[PDB]
Formats: sequence, C-alpha cells, structure tokens
Amino acid sequence: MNRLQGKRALVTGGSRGIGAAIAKRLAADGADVAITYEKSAERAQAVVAGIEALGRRAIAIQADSADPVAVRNAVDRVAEAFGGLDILVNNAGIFRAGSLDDLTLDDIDATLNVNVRAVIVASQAAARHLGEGGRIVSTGSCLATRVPDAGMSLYAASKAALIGWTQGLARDLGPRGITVNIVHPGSTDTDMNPADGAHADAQRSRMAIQQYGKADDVAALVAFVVGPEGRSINGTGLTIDGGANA
Amino acid sequence: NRLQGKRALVTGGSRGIGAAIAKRLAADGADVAITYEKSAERAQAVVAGIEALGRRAIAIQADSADPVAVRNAVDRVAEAFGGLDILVNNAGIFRAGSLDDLTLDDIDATLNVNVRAVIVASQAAARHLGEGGRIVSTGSCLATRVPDAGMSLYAASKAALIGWTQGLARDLGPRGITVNIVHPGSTDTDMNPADGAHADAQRSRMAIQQYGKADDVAALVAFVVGPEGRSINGTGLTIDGGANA
Amino acid sequence: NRLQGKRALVTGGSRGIGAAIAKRLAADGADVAITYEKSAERAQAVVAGIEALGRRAIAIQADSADPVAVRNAVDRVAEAFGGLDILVNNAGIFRAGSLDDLTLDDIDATLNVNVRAVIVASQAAARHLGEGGRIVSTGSCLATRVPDAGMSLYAASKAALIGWTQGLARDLGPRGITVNIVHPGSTDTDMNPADGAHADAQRSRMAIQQYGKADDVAALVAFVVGPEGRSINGTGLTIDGGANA
Amino acid sequence: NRLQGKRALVTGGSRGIGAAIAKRLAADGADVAITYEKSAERAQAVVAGIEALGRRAIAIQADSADPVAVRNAVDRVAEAFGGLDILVNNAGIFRAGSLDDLTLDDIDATLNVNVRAVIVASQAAARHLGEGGRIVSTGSCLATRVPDAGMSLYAASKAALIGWTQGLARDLGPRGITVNIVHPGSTDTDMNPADGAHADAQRSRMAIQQYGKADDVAALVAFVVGPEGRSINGTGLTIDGGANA
Ligand SMILES: NC(=O)c1ccc[n+]([C@@H]2O[C@H](COP(=O)([O-])OP(=O)(O)OC[C@H]3O[C@@H](n4cnc5c(N)ncnc54)[C@H](OP(=O)(O)O)[C@@H]3O)[C@@H](O)[C@H]2O)c1
Ligand SMILES: NC(=O)c1ccc[n+]([C@@H]2O[C@H](COP(=O)([O-])OP(=O)(O)OC[C@H]3O[C@@H](n4cnc5c(N)ncnc54)[C@H](OP(=O)(O)O)[C@@H]3O)[C@@H](O)[C@H]2O)c1
Ligand SMILES: NC(=O)c1ccc[n+]([C@@H]2O[C@H](COP(=O)([O-])OP(=O)(O)OC[C@H]3O[C@@H](n4cnc5c(N)ncnc54)[C@H](OP(=O)(O)O)[C@@H]3O)[C@@H](O)[C@H]2O)c1
Ligand SMILES: NC(=O)c1ccc[n+]([C@@H]2O[C@H](COP(=O)([O-])OP(=O)(O)OC[C@H]3O[C@@H](n4cnc5c(N)ncnc54)[C@H](OP(=O)(O)O)[C@@H]3O)[C@@H](O)[C@H]2O)c1
Repeated sequence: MNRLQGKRALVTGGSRGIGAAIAKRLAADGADVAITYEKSAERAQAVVAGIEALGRRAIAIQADSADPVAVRNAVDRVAEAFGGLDILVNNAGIFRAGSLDDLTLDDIDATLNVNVRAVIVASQAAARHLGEGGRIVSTGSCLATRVPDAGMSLYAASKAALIGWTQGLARDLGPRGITVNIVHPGSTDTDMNPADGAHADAQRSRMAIQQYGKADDVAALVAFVVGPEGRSINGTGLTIDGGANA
Repeated sequence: NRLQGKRALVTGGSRGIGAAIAKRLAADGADVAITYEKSAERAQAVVAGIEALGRRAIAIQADSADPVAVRNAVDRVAEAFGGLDILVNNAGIFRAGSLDDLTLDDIDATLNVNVRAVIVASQAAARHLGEGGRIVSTGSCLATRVPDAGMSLYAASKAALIGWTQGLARDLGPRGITVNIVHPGSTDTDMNPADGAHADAQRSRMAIQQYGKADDVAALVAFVVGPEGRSINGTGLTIDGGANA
Repeated sequence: NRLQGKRALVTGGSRGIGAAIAKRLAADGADVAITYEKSAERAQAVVAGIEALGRRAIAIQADSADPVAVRNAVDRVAEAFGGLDILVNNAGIFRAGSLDDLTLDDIDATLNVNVRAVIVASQAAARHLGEGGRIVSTGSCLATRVPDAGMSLYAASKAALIGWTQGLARDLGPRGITVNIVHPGSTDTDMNPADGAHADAQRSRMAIQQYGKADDVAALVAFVVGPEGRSINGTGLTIDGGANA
Repeated sequence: NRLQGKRALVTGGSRGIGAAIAKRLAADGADVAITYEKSAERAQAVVAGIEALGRRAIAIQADSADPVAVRNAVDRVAEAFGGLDILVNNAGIFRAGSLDDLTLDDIDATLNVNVRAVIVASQAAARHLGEGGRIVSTGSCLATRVPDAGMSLYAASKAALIGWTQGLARDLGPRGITVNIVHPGSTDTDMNPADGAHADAQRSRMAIQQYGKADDVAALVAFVVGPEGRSINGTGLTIDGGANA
C-alpha cells in the first residue's frame, strides 16, 4: 500500500542537505534506506534513527566517494543487508570554489573523483544487483547546461559529465528494465548553498521566481521518478531550478 | 487533497492524454474543465466521472484552431468556477504526410492548433491566474529529436512550444506563475495506438521498449502543477521510455 | 570559386544579415536572388553590387506572410537561374511588446513570416534542389535560452525552426540535401542596433561583450553551404558572443 | 594567410582528426606544435610536412594522462614559438567494452585523457593566450545523444567538455579568448574506420549516410579559430552527417 512498498534504496551523501531529504522521503514512501557519508557520523545516525522510527530498515555507511573500493563495497553492503537493491541515488557531491588562475590539481582530481568517478563506480556496482524495475538517479545541476559566470567551470564540467553517463547507462540497462535519470537542482537551500549566503541574491536574480528551492521538493521529484508512475521516465534530465535555465 | 480547491482547464480533455490529465487533476482534488472539438459524448462522460468524485466539472466545445473560441473558453472557465489556477494546453493534432505531399491546409491547421492555440490560451489564462498558478503544455519527444522522415511539420509545432514555455516563464515570473512543458514519447492513445503500423519502429527507439500509459503522463503533469512543483519552472520534462537518450 | 556555378535564394536579402549573406555567397561565386517586402531601393542596391562582381542577381518583392508569393518566388528563381542549389530562409520580424499587449495580428504575423514562410519556401525549393543542395535558416540564440520578458512569441517562432530543420534533414537525407540553422546572437542591424538603448543589456549577457557583425554571420552560413560543409547537417550553429554559455 | 603569424598547439596531432587539424592550421598560415603518445614516426611526418610549407612545427611526446606533461607541453610551445594563439584539445581515447566489463583502469584513463588533460591544458594555455586567443576542444555527437549500449563512459567524458567549454568561455571572456567545442560524428580514422564492423550501424543513424572526412572537421575548427569566428563562443558545433537530428 506504500508507494515504495518493499523497496530497497541507497542514497549517497545522505547525512545532510538534498541527500538527507531524499533518504527521508524514500523512507516515508515505504522504502528501506541506506545512506553514505564522509564525515558527518552523528548526523547520519540521526537520519537512520528517524527512518527506523517509521518502521523501516536503515543503515549509514561511512564511504568516501573519492575511494572507488569504498563506493563499490558500500553498494554491496546495502544489497547484503537488505537482501537486494531497487533504487540507487548518486547524490554526494562537492563544489570547490576558485578562479581559473588558482585552480589546483587537487581540486580537479577531487571534483572528478567525487562528482564523476564515484557515480560511474556506484552505478556499475548497483547494476550487478538491480533487476527489472530498478531505478538509478543522479543529482546533477542547472549549471551542467548553462553557466552564467566565471569560477564554475570545473564544477559545471563534472555535472555535465553525468548527462552523458545517464543517457548512455539508460541504453546499457534498457534490456534489463532499469531506468537511469538525472535530477538537476538549481539553487537549493543547503550547507553547500545557503539561502542567506553572500551569493544568494545573485543566484535568486537568475530565476524566474526568485526563491531558493527546498531540499524536500527536490526529494519529492526524485521520489516521483523512482516510484510506481515513473517507469517511462528514462534517460532524461529533470530540472528544478526556479526558471534559472529558461 | 493535494489540489484542494484548485480550478483547472485541460484543453482536448475528451480522450487520450488530456482525458487522463483531467481525471488525475480531479482525483487530486481539483475542479476540472475540459475542451473538445467533436467528441461531445466522450467529453460529457469525462465530466460525469469527475462530478461523481464530488468535484465541479464542465466540458466546452471549443475548436483550438479558432483563437476567439480558445480565449472565450478560458474566460468561461474562470467565470464558471470563480477563477482559474491551472491551465494544461494539451489539444493537438498530427497530420501525416510526406514533404512532397504537404498541404497548406495541413501547415495552417498544425500551426493554428498546436501553436497558436497554446499562445492564445496562455495569454488569456495569464489574465486570471494568481500567485502559484501553473501553466503546462503537452510537447513531444519529437520537439528535440526527429528520427525519421514525415515528422517535420509536427516536430516544428512542438519545438515552438519550448521557446514559448521558456519565454512565458520569464513573462509571468513576477506574478508567480510557473510555465512548463511535458514531452511525452510514444503513449498509447488514438493518435498513437500501441498496436499501430508504426508502433514497432517507435518501440525500437526506446531504452525500455513499451508504449507509455496516458495515466503516467497525467501523473507527471499532476506533480508539476501540484504542491511540490513550485520550483519546477521554464523547463521540459520528457517521459519517453528513453527514446531521446 | 568556392561556390562556382551555384544558384542561391536568400529571403529578406535587402539589408541586415540577409544582405550580408547574399553578398558573401556572390563573392564566393554564386548567382544570388533575394526577396524583400518593402525596401525596393536597398534591395536593388544589393543586386547592383552583386552584378558588379559579374554574377547574376535578381530582387523579388515577395511578402513572406503570403505562402503563394513565397512559393512563386522560389519557382521564379529556379526558372531564371536554370536551377537552384542553395536556399537561405532569413526574412524575419521581431514584434516588440509585453504579454498583456500581445495582439492576434502580432501572433499571426510572426507565425506566418517566421515559421510558415520557412516551411513553404523549404518545400518549394525541394522541388528544384538536387544532390548537394543546401538549406539554411536564420534562427536566434533566443530559440533555446530566453533571458527576459517580452520575447516569448519571437522565441517560440525561432524554436519552431529547430524542429523543422532536424525533421527536414531526415526528409531530404536520401536526396543528399543538408538542412541546418544558424542562430545569431546580438548582431548589429536595423532590427538590433549596436548603439541602441537596449544594446548594453544584450552585451552584458555575452562572454565577450561586443555585438556581432552581419558579415561574420554570413561567413558562417557560407561555410555551411560550401564545399567543406557536407557533413554539417540537421544542426544548429550559434554565433552569439557566448550569450548562451 | 588567414592565420598569418598565429601560433598553435594541437594535442594528439600525429594521426586522425588531430593531424588533419594541424595540417589545416599550417596550410592557413600558422606555426603548429602537436603532441602525441607513442606514434613518433607519424608525428615527425606531420612536422616535416608543415616545415615543407615554410612554417615552424614541433612534435612533443606528452601523455595526456600526465597533467605535468600536459602543462609542460603547453609551456614548451609558448617558449619555442614566442607565444601562443590557438589551443586545440583533441587527443582522446575510446575504450570499448560493456558495462559489466568496465575496469577502473578504463574509467581513470578515459577521465584523465579525455577530461583532465583538457582542463589542465586550457588552464596552462590561459597563462599565454591574449586577446583574440582561441581554445577549441574535440567533443563528440555522443556527448548529447547516445544511441546504443557500450558508449557510456566515453559519452560522459565528452559531455564533461560541454560544461567545461561553456564555463571557460565565461572565465576567459574579460580577456578576449573564445572557447568552443566541435563535436564530430562518425569520422574515418583509426579510432573509427569507415570499413569497421560497426560502420554500417553508424551510417544508418545519419541523414546522409557517409562517414565524415577528418579534413572537413579540420576545416570547421580552422573557421572557428580564424578571422571570422570571433563571435562564435561558448558553443558546440556538430559535424555528424545528421546523426543527432
Ligand atoms: N544545494 C544546491 O543548490 C545544489 C544545486 C545543484 C546541485 N547540487 C548537488 O546536490 C548534491 C547534494 O548537495 P547539497 O547541497 O545537499 O550538499 P551538502 O550540503 O554539501 O551535502 C553534501 C552531502 O554529500 C556528502 N559527501 C560529500 N563529499 C563526499 C564524499 N567524498 N564521500 C561521501 N559523501 C560525501 C556529504 O557528507 P558529509 O555530511 O559526511 O560531509 C553530505 O551528505 C551534490 O551533488 C551537489 O553538487 C546542489
Ligand atoms: N500519443 C502520443 O504518443 C503523443 C506523443 C507526444 C505528444 N503527444 C501530444 O499529446 C497531446 C494529446 O495527444 P493524444 O495522443 O492524447 O491525442 P488524441 O488521442 O488524438 O486526443 C486528442 C485530443 O485533443 C482534442 N483536440 C484535437 N484537436 C482539437 C481542436 N482543434 N480543438 C479542440 N480539441 C482538439 C481531441 O478532441 P476530440 O475528442 O473532440 O477530437 C482530443 O480530446 C497532443 O498535443 C499530442 O500532440 C502525443
Ligand atoms: N539582428 C539580430 O540581432 C538578430 C539576432 C538573431 C536572429 N536574427 C534574425 O536574423 C534575420 C535577419 O534579421 P536582421 O537583423 O537582418 O533584420 P532586419 O534588419 O530587420 O532585416 C529584415 C529583413 O527581412 C525582410 N523581411 C521582413 N519581413 C518580411 C516579409 N514579410 N516579407 C519579405 N521580407 C521580409 C526585410 O525586408 P524589407 O527590407 O523589405 O523590410 C529585410 O530584408 C531575421 O530572421 C531575424 O529574426 C536577428
Ligand atoms: N573518429 C571519430 O569518429 C570521432 C568522432 C567523435 C569524436 N572523436 C574524437 O576526436 C579526437 C581524435 O580522434 P581520432 O578519431 O582522430 O582518433 P585516433 O585515430 O585514435 O587518434 C588519436 C590521437 O590522439 C592521440 N592520443 C591519444 N591518447 C593520447 C595520450 N594519452 N597522450 C597523447 N596523445 C594521445 C594519439 O597519439 P598517438 O598517435 O601517439 O597514439 C593520436 O594522435 C578524439 O578526442 C576522439 O574522441 C572522434
């Protein structure tokens, strides 16, 4: 009777922000939910405790997205714990600020490893477990397709990479019945992008309706895509950005 | 109810995707008006089913090709329901034919029904919609990807709605009305039956080769115009089985 | 000559981007016809300059809003030149105004001139074009990205041409005719003067803040229709100073 | 000479599209450096041909997967030529294989060569480029449309360059340097031979079913970086025979 009755999900980067909202919403819709995190162990356990209080199974796994072995092992741990896997949400991500002149190799490698390679590795590992009706969603960005200012180029490249990955992976997994999609948030009130931050006025100015998005609304859209009326949504990008990309 | 008290107009709501949209908005709590061209009995059956849920519903005969009829239909719904919160521009036609055989009548009918009617209804709705109002149009996966011959006029008509949607989101931003487009792929309807002559070729283009359900297209429209869709704006949402991957 | 022996028609060739395209195709070797609506003096000056190069050239008054005039103009050029190799759909209008003030006349004029004329001329030209023929239309960076209010009808009309272009490339593929769209950004013309009141705002959207030259737009069109453009097909080429980045 | 006095670096210039670009920039008047990984004989033959035109040319073994080597290659060219005007990021790999079989070595090699090397070279070149400088990268029609299984890592690596290109155009706007991406479709090279096993399937996706010529891709790159390309910026130019229509 739950929209996600019996479903088994992993949300990377689920301790805070958009990922925590997604984890809570999938649980609210009926799924058992695992999350990964890098450092926020207390906050991750609190997400888990809240999901368990609903009567769901939940686990939090410390797994550095930059480490492909940790990512692959986290996916396998979820499938072992829950008996299988139905939903993967690749959400953990970083935004390294800086000018072109100042860009470091460490920032390039960190961004490509966390924002791109971890998505590829988790997707491949999840595909070993997912069956017909399984769902993969990744968190992109409105910046993947429209870059309004300087200082965003490395991040934009990392999110644009996920568009090609998503469309190709939908072809790879089509015969097995697994959909692959990307949700592109615009400005969304989180620790990465606080609505009271110094740059928030400029970000609101780009929107058609000038209001930061809610993480819970991004989560609602992810939950629709991975839910019982989302089966024909596949290989595509869904932008929730207040009209910034109009 | 997710759409408690909302007042909606779905053009071309007598059959197909539009009937599914009208039924879903009503199931979610909205009062729903539909237009139709000729299917008076089917339209009234849609209306009767919505009334049976306890909602208000009306069906207005209004030829999308006639811009006066379209504008009047929008105003008549606002009069009948007291206001208007949601406009879904869904009525559309697909005139089959080769480039060689393309007629002026087909060009005019397609542009008038699939484009001009959307512009006219959107403008009229903008005189009524308040803060939090929602406009959605039905596009097509063919608006951005055209796989074969014989689709060019139709693809042009749907691509036009992309520019309209993005610009209109800018126009209506200060008033707080979102404007979006939902692009179906192959969806089992009278226009595109899943047992039709072209249906194998259409399925072959998808990642998961099954025609879509009109009810799922309706579910996505209902999400966009609902209480968690306020930040979805100026954008296209494709539900096509992966055809455009 | 890059376009030695080629036979071209550029709609709206009396001034602006169209005149620049006409002059460049002629400079590259082509015989060139142009259409215009009212600017007989400026059209004749374009023709006289092309004739001074030694090419054939004609100017046809042909209202793009009249489908019969458009078809007949295409047929007249093919008859006069003995054939047709290149069609450039460039004539267009930009009706300024708010959504509230948008008139049915504005809607019809924009769809008729900016969309229907392109479809009609393309179909007419396809009766004359052969293997190696080329169709290009003038789009706009606004077709895919609309930054402000007041542009929605125009953006819709240019976005329509993307779907048309991609579908027509499929239609004409077996016959070896490419179909492409060039999307200018802010380009210094009577429609969009670089020293105008709103030109500062348009420059601010660009990466390099300088209006484009009509002659550079013409250079890109000339590349697409020339001897190294055969594999450019079904696509949009944007020349907008980075506005759409 | 359209590129009189210009000083260019083409990564992966020993074979294929890169060799064609290097040769075309030299034919247009530029001094040209190339990088290569292992084809020393081929690289020296490209250099010798350019020198026979009267231009300066150098070949540098520089593994794109090594960011220090990439940065050093850019600095070496700028030192040898006295400056730098044009950077073409062309070196790339396509690791064939299924999702099931994808290795971490494949993932790392593809991201290092196809993405990180472009970022590193672009940043290094920006220390030498001045007003009027040009950066172009070789993308792929697969960056935006993926028709089959087995392409997903590669498609991701080329899609990455679209976001890089648009963002870097913003970064380098105040300095007057344009940044663009040219997306070839099926182009007859060692990576994608026109008589290879998958070549029939690739031709079947096109509107005009013939593999592209590397020299035509080079001609389009040469246009973008030349004297009429100043307003082409932050954009993708696809040369794919209509595959992406
Ligand atoms: N907020 C926006 O406006 C916005 C807009 C567009 C896209 N996005 C994308 O949305 C996603 C979530 O962003 P957010 O705003 O919610 O960010 P956030 O507040 O910074 O939260 C980031 C989340 O990712 C986790 N994470 C980061 N690096 C990780 C690593 N190496 N290993 C494991 N987990 C890691 C964090 O774990 P810890 O708690 O342990 O640090 C946390 O759970 C990201 O992909 C971001 O790029 C955000
Ligand atoms: N089915 C697909 O695979 C597909 C895919 C992409 C996009 N679409 C789009 O989805 C929309 C609905 O398509 P559908 O498949 O549901 O089509 P359908 O089965 O042919 O239903 C068409 C609906 O539009 C109405 N309509 C058509 N022309 C009209 C006019 N001149 N005035 C008033 N109403 C008019 C019809 O009214 P009557 O009942 O009175 O005739 C009917 O309610 C269209 O915009 C279509 O282009 C469909
Ligand atoms: N300028 C820009 O910034 C810009 C940017 C993007 C796209 N565009 C597009 O580029 C194209 C050319 O624009 P432009 O800036 O060169 O404009 P322009 O200076 O206004 O010239 C318009 C041309 O189109 C002709 N024309 C207009 N309506 C016509 C009709 N009904 N019948 C026949 N010819 C007609 C005009 O003929 P008359 O001389 O007889 O009036 C003239 O030759 C248009 O499609 C426009 O939308 C322009
Ligand atoms: N061919 C097509 O159909 C097609 C279509 C779309 C995009 N592309 C792209 O076009 C570009 C050129 O492709 P192509 O078809 O000409 O390929 P190719 O025949 O395989 O030539 C590849 C070139 O890149 C160089 N290269 C590769 N890896 C390198 C590395 N680690 N360090 C330095 N140089 C390296 C090669 O050097 P060595 O000679 O030393 O090996 C060679 O010069 C690539 O980015 C490719 O992805 C090709």
